[PDB]
Amino acid sequence: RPLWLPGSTPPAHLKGDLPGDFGFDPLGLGANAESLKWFKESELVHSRWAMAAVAGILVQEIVRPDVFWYNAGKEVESPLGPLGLLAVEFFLMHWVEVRRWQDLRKPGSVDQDPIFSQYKLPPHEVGYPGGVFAPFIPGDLAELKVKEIKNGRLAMLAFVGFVMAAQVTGKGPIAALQEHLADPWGTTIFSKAAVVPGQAVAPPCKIPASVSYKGIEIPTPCFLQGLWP
Amino acid sequence: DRKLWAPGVVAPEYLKGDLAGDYGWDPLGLGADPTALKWYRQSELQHARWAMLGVAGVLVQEIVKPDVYFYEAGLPQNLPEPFTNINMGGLLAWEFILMHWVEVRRWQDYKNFGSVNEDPIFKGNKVPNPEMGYPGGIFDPFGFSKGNLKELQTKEIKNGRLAMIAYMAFILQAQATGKGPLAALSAHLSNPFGNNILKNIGTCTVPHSVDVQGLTIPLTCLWPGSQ
Amino acid sequence: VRPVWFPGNPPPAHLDGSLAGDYGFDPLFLGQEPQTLKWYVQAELVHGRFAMLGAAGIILTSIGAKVGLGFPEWYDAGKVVVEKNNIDFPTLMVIQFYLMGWAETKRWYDFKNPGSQADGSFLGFTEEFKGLENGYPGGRFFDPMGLSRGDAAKYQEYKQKEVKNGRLAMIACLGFAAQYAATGKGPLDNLADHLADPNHVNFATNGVSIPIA
Ligand code: CHL
Ligand code: CHL
Ligand code: CLA
Ligand SMILES: CC1=C[C@H](O)CC(C)(C)[C@H]1/C=C/C(C)=C/C=C/C(C)=C/C=C/C=C(C)/C=C/C=C(C)/C=C/C1=C(C)C[C@H](O)CC1(C)C
Ligand SMILES: CC1=C[C@H](O)CC(C)(C)[C@H]1/C=C/C(C)=C/C=C/C(C)=C/C=C/C=C(C)/C=C/C=C(C)/C=C/C1=C(C)C[C@H](O)CC1(C)C
Ligand SMILES: CC1=C[C@H](O)CC(C)(C)[C@H]1/C=C/C(C)=C/C=C/C(C)=C/C=C/C=C(C)/C=C/C=C(C)/C=C/C1=C(C)C[C@H](O)CC1(C)C
Ligand SMILES: CCCCCCCCCCCCO[C@@H]1O[C@H](CO)[C@@H](O[C@H]2O[C@H](CO)[C@@H](O)[C@H](O)[C@H]2O)[C@H](O)[C@H]1O
Ligand SMILES: CCCCCCCCCCCCCCCC(=O)O
Repeated sequence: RPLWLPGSTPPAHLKGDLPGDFGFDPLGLGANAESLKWFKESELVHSRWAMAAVAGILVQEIVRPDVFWYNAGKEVESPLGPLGLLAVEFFLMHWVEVRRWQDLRKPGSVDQDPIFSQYKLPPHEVGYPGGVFAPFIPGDLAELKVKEIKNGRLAMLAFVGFVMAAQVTGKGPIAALQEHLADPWGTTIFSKAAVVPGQAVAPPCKIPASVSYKGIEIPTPCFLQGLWP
Repeated sequence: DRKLWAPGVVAPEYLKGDLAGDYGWDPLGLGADPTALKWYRQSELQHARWAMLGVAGVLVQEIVKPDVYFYEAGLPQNLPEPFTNINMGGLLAWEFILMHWVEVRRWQDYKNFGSVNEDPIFKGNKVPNPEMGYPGGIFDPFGFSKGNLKELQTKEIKNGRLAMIAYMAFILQAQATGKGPLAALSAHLSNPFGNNILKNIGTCTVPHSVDVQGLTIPLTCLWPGSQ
Repeated sequence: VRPVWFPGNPPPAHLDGSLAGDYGFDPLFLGQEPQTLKWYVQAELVHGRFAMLGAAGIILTSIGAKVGLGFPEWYDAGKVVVEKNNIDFPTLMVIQFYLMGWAETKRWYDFKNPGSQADGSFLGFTEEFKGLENGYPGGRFFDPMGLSRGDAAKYQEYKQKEVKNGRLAMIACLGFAAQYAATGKGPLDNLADHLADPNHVNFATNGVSIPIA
């Protein structure tokens, strides 16, 4: 079985049953069965949210270059005021999140449509609703379960890159790649920061500290700026 | 049996003559633990091969460019074109990434011998790795292992140990004199009694710090000498 | 056999290497009586865990002060928070004794009567307050990720790291007080001064630690 460190022995709890199992659990966070059952769903949810966000941020930059994703919340203007938009989001997510959660707490107890009795998801697994949520499957499901986790772990690490790049460069994903491609030797973080016993040098936060939005002033801090290289 | 580091000394029981360059020399008994001896032998191989490349670099560079001082070649302003004043940070980026791969590969071979003896990409490409620290194959492109490997391992460790002492001579001579290893010899031969450690020692000719592209790197000599 | 604090000296009898961080150190035999030893075990863990949070709090806020982020020095934070935020000191202190009082008294009676806080008396919660071991109250509230209920060997190793890191933090907090008292500056200001001049800027030249110096 391919492993994260060739030649290494995987944790005893990491046999190889779960998709994406490359024997990586150095801290032993998944040695408890009931804990592993939660973290597995959490990894899937994080993966799918990140994959859509990384796709959306890149597309938004191409279709709407003038708008920096980090500044979108304040810039995007709609007739449905911030509160009206949030109310709708809150109720819709409360329902879907509770429905998905109850599946994890009692599998098979939330596969039935609550308005139409004729529609019920077939018996399935937590994290893999299927049924109406899976109209087409282009290939072996097991193989795609590996593709989903691998493309998700990469996206989750990309978003974090988009965030730190935004705070260190003030630019969207593409605008950074171009800066780096213009001068790779002088655009890497090593060429932007340096700590030695004598002194410490860190790139400045390029994100305004506060934003003014509909007369509120929203706090907008950089992430662990004090611990920045 | 074999020759030892001194006349009358009894070799440690753990040093029986298996490893090349075994003069039964372990005054501080650091090889008594088998696990430690294995790691220390790898460490000794690493320090030997790196030091032999270092002695050869300082000497070759000194002959080709006698105007460039080895102790201060790392300064980017002294980098050869087109690398002069190149972003040192960007340069360290390449070294960290490349070295980290090769060093973790070699490391995993220590943790599990013969566990990383295959190309992780182009499967089928494999190094023989007869002994730990001796990969061979692509690493031995001329086939010199297919002979008296043990006698060649002796020449390697012996030349390496001598090069490790020499390199530290170059460093200390550079710190006390301010010149490279062939320039120091010339100064000695120029006036052996006039120029020697008796007078050279007592002075650190190295600044306290240098500004590299905006960063102050603190510098120290190996002894409290006038700095 | 087990490494001891003073190599060559036999470990005390009341110390059999069973407890985490057992290096046979009890020169004044203060833990000779067992029940007393159990109490001191929870005491060292509670002192140590607070010191670890303390040390990590001072180090981060000290870094933020070293850089230009406007974080007050640890010895000045108490006044800054109350002043800038117009917080009433008496209210905050009494609220703390209310919350800590509840948590401490429940931990106290668990020590006096192990498992006695899992009867459901507290909002019907039972298993989250039973306690795994003295000074180790696992469950789903205090050990939310199950590290104690998965891989017994990993649990033992984690206990060793916790006690050693807690004893280091307890030593570090005594250092933060002694250094402030002797120098009047912050901890990362002291580290910068030493790093700048390690042979001329240390305790021997502070004019306080060695009076005859
Ligand atoms: C009759 C006297 C009586 C006395 C003196 C005590 C004393 C105590 N009880 Mg006890 N109880 C008493 C009766 C009863 N208890 C309980 C049930 C419990 C339980 C289940 C527990 C205790 C616990 C405790 C201890 C809590 C320790 C602490 O610091 O708390 C102070 C902590 C506080 C949080 C203070 C409470 C709030 C404060 C008075 C201010 C309130 C502010 C609010 C904002 C109010 C706002 C209201 C508005 C918004 C509507 C304590 C020594 C606890 C303990 O340690 O057990 C080992 C515990 O777990 N008691 C019942 C019902 C069975 C009782 C009577 O019927
Ligand atoms: C591999 C061996 C190697 C050796 C023996 C030397 C030796 C030398 N370099 Mg050199 N270098 C070496 C590699 C490299 N150098 C440079 C870049 C430079 C520059 C730019 C300069 C030197 C300088 C010097 C000289 C003075 C340095 C001194 O006194 O140290 C001072 C040493 C220290 C303060 C501490 C360094 C050791 C540290 C323990 C190393 C390990 C730390 C880790 C990398 C990570 C630490 C972070 C952790 C906590 C996460 C000296 C002759 C200086 C010079 O020429 O002065 C005239 C100088 O300015 N070197 C690069 C980057 C391409 C190297 C890459 O491998
Ligand atoms: C978590 C995913 C996510 C989030 C939070 C956002 C958020 C945002 N996007 Mg965006 N986007 C995404 C994914 C996402 N996008 C993806 C995957 C794509 C590629 C198709 C795009 C392509 C895109 C473009 C081209 C643009 C935005 C724009 C915007 C901003 C304002 C436009 C808007 O939302 O008005 C309201 C949005 C709607 C009315 C559409 C309703 C939602 C559809 C119709 C239903 C789909 C539901 C779906 C099945 C649920 C699963 C998704 C999953 C993430 C949970 C806003 C901050 C605009 C912008 O940048 O403004 C400056 C803009 O130009 N996005
Ligand atoms: C055996 C034992 C045991 C018993 O028990 C006892 C006792 C005695 C303790 C012991 C002993 C020990 C010893 C002797 C050791 C030695 C060491 C050394 C000297 C090393 C070096 C080592 C050395 C080394 C590595 C070296 C390295 C080097 C290099 C890389 C190079 C570099 C460079 C060059 C090219 C040039 C330029 O311009 C600069 C630079 C960049 C700088
Ligand atoms: C064992 C033994 C045995 C034998 O028999 C005898 C003898 C020897 C006697 C013994 C003992 C010894 C010792 C050494 C002890 C020690 C102790 C300590 C040091 C503690 C600390 C301890 C310490 C600790 C807790 C700490 C804590 C801390 C905290 C909470 C916090 C703080 C802070 C912060 C964050 C920040 C802001 O600013 C505020 C404050 C508030 C300021
Ligand atoms: C229980 C639980 C359960 C679930 O399941 C999972 C989880 C969540 C994971 C868990 C949790 C955990 C935690 C919370 C941890 C924390 C820790 C810490 C804070 C530590 C510190 C720790 C800390 C420490 C050691 C400290 C250290 C310190 C030191 C040495 C110091 C040093 C120094 C001094 C003195 C002075 C100067 O001037 C400066 C310096 C140089 C700075
Ligand atoms: C048990 C665990 C904790 C043990 C250690 C606790 C140490 C507490 C140290 C407090 C030292 C300062 O003591 C406290 O200082 C603040 C400083 O504003 C005072 O605070 C006073 O003014 C401020 C406004 O400026 C307001 O909170 C209020 O008007 C009043 O309380 C308190 O009246 C005083 O009691
Ligand atoms: C600043 C102080 C405000 C008052 C805070 C009081 C909080 C209640 C503390 C009561 C603890 C009683 C514990 C029971 C006695 C015992 O365990 O032996």
